[PDB]
Amino acid sequence: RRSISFSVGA
Amino acid sequence: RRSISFSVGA
Amino acid sequence: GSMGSMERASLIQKAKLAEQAERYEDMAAFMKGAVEKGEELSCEERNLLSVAYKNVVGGQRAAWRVLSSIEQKSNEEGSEEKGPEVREYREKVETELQGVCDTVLGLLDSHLIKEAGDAESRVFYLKMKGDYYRYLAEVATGDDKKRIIDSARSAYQEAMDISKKEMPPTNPIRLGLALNFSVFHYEIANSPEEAISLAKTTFDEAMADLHTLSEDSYKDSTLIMQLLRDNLTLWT
Amino acid sequence: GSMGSMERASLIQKAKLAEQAERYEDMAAFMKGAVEKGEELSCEERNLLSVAYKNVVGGQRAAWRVLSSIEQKSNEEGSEEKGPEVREYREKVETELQGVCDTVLGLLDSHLIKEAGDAESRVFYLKMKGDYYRYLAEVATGDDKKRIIDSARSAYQEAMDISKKEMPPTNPIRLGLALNFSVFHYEIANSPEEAISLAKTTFDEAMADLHTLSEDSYKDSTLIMQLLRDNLTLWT
Ligand SMILES: [Ca+2]
Ligand SMILES: [Ca+2]
Ligand SMILES: [Ca+2]
Ligand SMILES: [Ca+2]
Ligand SMILES: [Cl-]
Ligand SMILES: [Cl-]
Ligand SMILES: [Mg+2]
Ligand SMILES: [Mg+2]
Ligand SMILES: [Mg+2]
Ligand SMILES: [Mg+2]
Ligand SMILES: [Mg+2]
Ligand SMILES: [Mg+2]
Repeated sequence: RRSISFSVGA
Repeated sequence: RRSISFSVGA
Repeated sequence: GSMGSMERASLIQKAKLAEQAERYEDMAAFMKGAVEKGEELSCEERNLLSVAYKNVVGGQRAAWRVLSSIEQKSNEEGSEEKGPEVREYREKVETELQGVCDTVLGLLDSHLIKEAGDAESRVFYLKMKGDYYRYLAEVATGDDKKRIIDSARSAYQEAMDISKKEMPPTNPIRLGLALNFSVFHYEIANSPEEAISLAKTTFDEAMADLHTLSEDSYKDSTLIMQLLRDNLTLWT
Repeated sequence: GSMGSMERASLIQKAKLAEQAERYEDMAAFMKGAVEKGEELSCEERNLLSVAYKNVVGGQRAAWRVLSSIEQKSNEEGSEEKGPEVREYREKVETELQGVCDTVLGLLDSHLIKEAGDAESRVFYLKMKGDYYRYLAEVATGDDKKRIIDSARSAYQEAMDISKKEMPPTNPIRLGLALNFSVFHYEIANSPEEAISLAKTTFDEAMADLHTLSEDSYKDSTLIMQLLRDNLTLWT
């Protein structure tokens, strides 16, 4: 599975 | 709820 | 047009790739290009055309409904007595939706329907004509609305007449046509009793013909029958 | 450009409508128009810009990965020794993706970063610069690849240095930056140990500062901390 990134909100 | 329509496949 | 330099077979291949990639605007553009080669479409190719444009117009319809809802509240007794922006953006989305419908209807008229002689192809295209006039009717006001509704009705009716003469009651295209014409009656034509009657007759006539079918055909037909039942449950 | 005749406030309003309608390409176009008015963006407006382009580029990345996978199989030992179509369509999607990234990077360079003096705005924009160079790096070959990677690294590093000086360890922008820089290390820079180290230090330093926070701030910070933990679980 690819890694999880984040911007602003889910 | 709106009515369900159909084309080709789900 | 833009796809004029690409081989027909390549357009079809790329439409299938676009479907896999969930690139439905690309898919529709490839399929429009394929239609514009001038040759008839196979069963598989008709299905690709329908899937592409169903997904494009589906996103536009969903957006339009969101924006229309917001617009109705903003012109309720005492809501955001605000500016023109909601209406303007709803109108933008509406015009784009109408343009997609007009594109599909134009492909049907130039020249898919006129060259379609087998019942499967002709019913498929006439159903599609009814569907895209129905989508136009969902957003219509002004002087031609009644006329848009009658265009949808007329296309569905010609499809129905052919399907009843030429197809068994379990044929998936016949079933999907009847389903969508029943939705037209309920949601567009203010004819819920006609909708209910058509759904029930369609369901019952299909049930009586299931015994003739293979396991795979049975699965296909019963899936659409369940949609008829789902509407009947909503409507009754 | 195209949005030059629309009021700034109207562009912002329509961006919010587009978000509600899940019209992310429209949303991005409205927000580009707002940036091009030349004024700085508020916190809320920066968030709208990011949401719009994250969704646009996200669809393109997902499509690219599907098509790249199909392309790898077709050039495996003995698969579809077929035609140029898969490569051509992957290349089409790739070029569109690169164009979106270049657009975002262009907005950052003209002139969002240079006018951003507060830590919240400057870190936000530098993080975004790192992110969009990272998306370029995901698809890069050819002579400038190393250079794309170093551009991402440099932007993230400047953001990190500011965030550590100027923000508490629970600040959501600081946390999201550290999360994304750790993804860069793991997925782009072939540095899994650095990724793991950064995620763990970030998590632990945030945990030690939670006691300072309100209930709402606590919720915001812990949500992002859980993403760090989710990656650590995948990576270890
Ligand atoms: Ca014919
Ligand atoms: Ca027959
Ligand atoms: Ca400033
Ligand atoms: Ca500070
Ligand atoms: Cl507009
Ligand atoms: Cl292509
Ligand atoms: Mg064309
Ligand atoms: Mg040819
Ligand atoms: Mg209108
Ligand atoms: Mg512009
Ligand atoms: Mg002004
Ligand atoms: Mg390329």
